Amino acid sequence: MSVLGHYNNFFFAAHLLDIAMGFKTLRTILSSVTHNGKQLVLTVGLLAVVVYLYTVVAFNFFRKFYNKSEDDDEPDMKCDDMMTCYLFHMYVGVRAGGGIGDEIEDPAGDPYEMYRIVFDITFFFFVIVILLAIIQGLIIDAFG
Amino acid sequence: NFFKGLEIYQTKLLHYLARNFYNLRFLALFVAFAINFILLFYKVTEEAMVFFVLQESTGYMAPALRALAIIHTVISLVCVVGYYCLKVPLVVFKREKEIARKLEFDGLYITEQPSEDDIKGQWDRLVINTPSFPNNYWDKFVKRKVINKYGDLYGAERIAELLGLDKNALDFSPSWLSSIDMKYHIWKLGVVFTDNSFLYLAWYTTMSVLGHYNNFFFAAHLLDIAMGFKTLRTILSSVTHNGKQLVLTVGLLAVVVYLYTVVAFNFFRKFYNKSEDDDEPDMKCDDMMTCYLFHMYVGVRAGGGIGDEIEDPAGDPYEMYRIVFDITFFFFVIVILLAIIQGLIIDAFGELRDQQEQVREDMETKCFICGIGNDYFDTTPHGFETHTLQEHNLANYLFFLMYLINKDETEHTGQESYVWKMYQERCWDFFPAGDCFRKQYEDQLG
Amino acid sequence: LKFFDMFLKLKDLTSSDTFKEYDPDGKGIISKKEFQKAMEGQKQYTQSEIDFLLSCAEADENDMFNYVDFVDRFHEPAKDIGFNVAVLLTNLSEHMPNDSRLKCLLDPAGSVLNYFEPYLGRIEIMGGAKKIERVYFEISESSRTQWEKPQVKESKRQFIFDVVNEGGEQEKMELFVNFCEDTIFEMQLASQI
Ligand SMILES: Nc1ncnc2c1ncn2[C@@H]1O[C@H](COP(=O)(O)OP(=O)(O)OP(=O)(O)O)[C@@H](O)[C@H]1O
Ligand SMILES: Cn1c(=O)c2c(ncn2C)n(C)c1=O
Ligand SMILES: [Ca+2]
Ligand SMILES: [Zn+2]
Repeated sequence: MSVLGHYNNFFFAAHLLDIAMGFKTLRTILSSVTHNGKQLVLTVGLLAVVVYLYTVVAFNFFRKFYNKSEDDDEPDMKCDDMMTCYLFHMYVGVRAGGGIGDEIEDPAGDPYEMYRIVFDITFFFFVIVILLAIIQGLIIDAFG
Repeated sequence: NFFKGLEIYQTKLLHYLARNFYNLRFLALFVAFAINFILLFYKVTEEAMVFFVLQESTGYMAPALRALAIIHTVISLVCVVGYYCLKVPLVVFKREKEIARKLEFDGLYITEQPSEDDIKGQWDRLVINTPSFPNNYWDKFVKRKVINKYGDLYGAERIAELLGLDKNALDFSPSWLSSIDMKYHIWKLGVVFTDNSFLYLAWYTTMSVLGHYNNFFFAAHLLDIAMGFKTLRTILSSVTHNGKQLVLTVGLLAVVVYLYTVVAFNFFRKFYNKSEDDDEPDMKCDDMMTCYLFHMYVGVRAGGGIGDEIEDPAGDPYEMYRIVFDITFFFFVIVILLAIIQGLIIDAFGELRDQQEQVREDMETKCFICGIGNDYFDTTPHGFETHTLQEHNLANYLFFLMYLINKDETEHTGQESYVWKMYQERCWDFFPAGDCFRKQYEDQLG
Repeated sequence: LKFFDMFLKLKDLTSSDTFKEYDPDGKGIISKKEFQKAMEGQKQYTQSEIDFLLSCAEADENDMFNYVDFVDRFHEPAKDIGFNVAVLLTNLSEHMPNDSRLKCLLDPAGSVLNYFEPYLGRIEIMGGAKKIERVYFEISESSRTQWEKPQVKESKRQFIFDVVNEGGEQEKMELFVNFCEDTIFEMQLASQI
């Protein structure tokens, strides 16, 4: 990386990470990531599988609520494809504070209002509250 | 000899299926993953009407999906059959063993009667009268023991009627409809269908069959990964580990949100207009069910509570009441109850993992048989390993039991005869509890 | 002990890949000279043992004998009867641990006692005289083979976790005996399958 830094100076940024290899605390923090690596990989796989099941349900039934376009001329439907919907759920939904119900259309006054409510609340509980907390704990507990 | 020689081929097929149950399970998991990978390429096209089309250019994905669906159904069926030929016999064996023990040593259906609460005894009542009982349990003379033990006080004829034993056969001095014991097979089906693993396999196969009606049902098979890895099974078990406490806590959350709904419906109704257009106001708290749903759905998932999702109380006579309302909703619901609900699951996960690690540590620091810690045996090099591999090894006790069973009683030595008598009487005083050869002869042996 | 050791090494030596090289056809027949050369190449039999084994072998007019039948005739009875001698010597060694004559007698028997280590099972039981006693018995190879099966190991793991975590100190042995009965049935079923 030092030699590459002559090709482009910003490669020298990669040397800042040497501080994590020089202090015991930062080495412990780095080791805490891989301390529970197998469990962490399995948990992230379970999260991906659960979000895939939610994607399947939303692609079959709740497709009208995934229009992310303000202009009526050009609708940006996010769930007319399975890969687009899966990416939306994994990227926008998982990082959202309240789940996927925060990032899609309000179900009020619709025949699927109760199914949509159950969908959103279960996404919030299983994914946001349970699985993300477990993934975070697998690293914080390893550090401890 | 056709129609009679086919039995060998059928038995070979059944043994092959039973011998590769786990391999078939792994193969089914792989096939389900492939099917769902193919399903990720679906898309919906109007060219009103919506048609699901597999957006691919190679053109081989639809035939591959059909082939994989058929393969998956076949694999699931063979997995069910292989389970029926590998693990069901053990389940029936355990059930018959417990039934026979209850008959002989408790008078479950003669001296006493099963409780009305438990369904096991009620269902088991169907088998004792059968001729095939016990089919897997080794002891084929349990009925005669029961009759000889209870006829004097309860009448041999009545016992023979209860156990379905012929009187002439009882006093003996030493067409397909009738041939098949339909009662025993109904009992066996009831025993199998209440087995958790067989139920899971049946559900798996049912979803495989439904996947031909609609391909997306194959997605339900991905959850098999949670039943295949220990970590994911622990995560699933952590949900129901504290199930009663979890249900009570969610009930308390619902009750508290109901109280907040009542307060907001009586007093703070002007702040629940969720419509930007003045022409059509979307009031969310002019009804109690609408307001309750709003508070439970929008409010609980909101980061700051319900004050985030309703009108600002500034410059209003109820500004301070509204502030107290919002802050208390944030504290009691968002901060306290949600955190407790989450902890009831995360702590259960941690507790289950701790129990597993503690079992592993207990096995590595104590002897399963005598219970003496490894500190005593570690005074010598590899003392604990030698003790638990040569002196007290549970596999050796299992092999000793097999040795006693397969040896003639006339050939039993003094020690074998002693242990066999204690086993027949079911007295477990011959296991070394808290003692060993080393402690017994510590001076002489060295 | 020399008789037993000589006829217990025979199964190992005749089944060696070197012996298969010495009999490429694999018809179960070999000349006396080639059998002697194989025994010499193994380097486990002395000259007296080789001469004795050749004298035992019933050769043909062509100086050939079916070594498979030779081994079947001599190895099986030795494997059946030498276990008792092994158990006797093990019993004496363990109950006379500070004896010199016993060790000088056991030294010739090392190659016999080492053959029956897999087949010799030891347990300890609280005997009738209110003292712990050691019990020696025989273990069949099929028992180990079935004990190593995947389903049996699964059952053992489940039992160990259940009993240690929640079984309790009391009733642990009743549960263990029930597990033993269930596992004997499982091993019989696995042998059938
Ligand atoms: N009575 C005993 N018999 C056998 N092992 C014992 C006994 N008491 C303690 N142990 C210890 O149990 C450990 C063996 O674990 P266990 O019996 O669960 O099977 P395992 O060989 O570890 O498992 P697996 O073969 O499935 O990987 C060893 O450390 C042994 O020291
Ligand atoms: C005769 N016998 C068996 O045949 C048997 C058994 N446990 C399993 N089997 C098969 N026991 C305890 C037994 O005494
Ligand atoms: Ca006798
Ligand atoms: Zn012990």
